[PDB]
Amino acid sequence: GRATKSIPPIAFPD
Repeated sequence: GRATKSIPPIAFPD
């Protein structure tokens, strides 16, 4: 459930 708004937006199922 972790997503970065910083480029690149990487997302983790967390």
